[PDB]
Amino acid sequence: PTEKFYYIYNEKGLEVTITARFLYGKKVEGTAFVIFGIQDGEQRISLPESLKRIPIEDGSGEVVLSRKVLLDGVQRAEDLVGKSLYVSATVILHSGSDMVQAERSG
Amino acid sequence: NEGFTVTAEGKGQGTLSVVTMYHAKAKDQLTCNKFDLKVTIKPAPETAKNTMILEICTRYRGDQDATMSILDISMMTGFAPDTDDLKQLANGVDRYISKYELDKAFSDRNTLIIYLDKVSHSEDDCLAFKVHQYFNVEL
Amino acid sequence: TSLPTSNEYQNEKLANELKSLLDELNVNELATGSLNTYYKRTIKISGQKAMYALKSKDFKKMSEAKYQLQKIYNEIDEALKSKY
Repeated sequence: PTEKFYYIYNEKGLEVTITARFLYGKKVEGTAFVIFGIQDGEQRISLPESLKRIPIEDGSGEVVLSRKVLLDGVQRAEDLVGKSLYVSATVILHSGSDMVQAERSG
Repeated sequence: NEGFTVTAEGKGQGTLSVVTMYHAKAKDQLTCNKFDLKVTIKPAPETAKNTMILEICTRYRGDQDATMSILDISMMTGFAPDTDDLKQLANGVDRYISKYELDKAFSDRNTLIIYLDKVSHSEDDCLAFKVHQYFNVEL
Repeated sequence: TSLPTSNEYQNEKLANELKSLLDELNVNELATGSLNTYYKRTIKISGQKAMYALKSKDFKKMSEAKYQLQKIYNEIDEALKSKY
């Protein structure tokens, strides 16, 4: 994520970058499936309306979680303060041969 | 797996739990379950290469319409998907084919990936595209 | 007649792709008349490499020259957009 946190009053939203490269360093070409969610101590609440499918060119990808969808995920912005967000990406090569699942939490 | 006997002695109270671990016989339980799939290959209406038609039908064995799935296709050595047909399936909603897969030309596209936004659980979502033979080979 | 074979397709496709660039060679070569000496020097050299590779029908040289000739073309295309 661009920031190691998230500002509740940030219009832009939570910007996340998906970087994928082969073990030998070379860049990766494929398609990634990224989703979000909120954590509360030990409980996690997935956000189905945040599921994105962005292409991965030059071994890089760009995904954004609009504040609109985030707030709509619950039912008092000042309340979400203290909680945490977690990103779950899933890249698949254009050959459909290999598949990797990453995750940033906290 | 043996049949043995245990003998305790002395004061105190304890517990004895014995558990076995093995490979049970699965009654050939559906190895797919959650995705019905029927693939058909038919000749094309002449009008003398071989250009055939590949039809794919699938359905989710769940209560809810499965979310975003993937279609991994492998051509028959010497067959490339029709470019025009791919554009049609791509422009259509609920379906997606990366630009990277598009401009591969007839030369090299033995492996195809058709991303689906959803698959019905009631009936079957079927699609079809044309394929031509550019590489003659026996077997 | 039926169909081509192993080296029968890829070796022909590369030949056609290499020929397509060779046709508009005079077009790009003459387009460097107003550009710098670099473009005029790079295209006159990358020009032969594509021709000699074509007649030889060598898969290696044809490909080696295809991108050799394709690169210079793109470098010329961009060299013109700064001039409108």
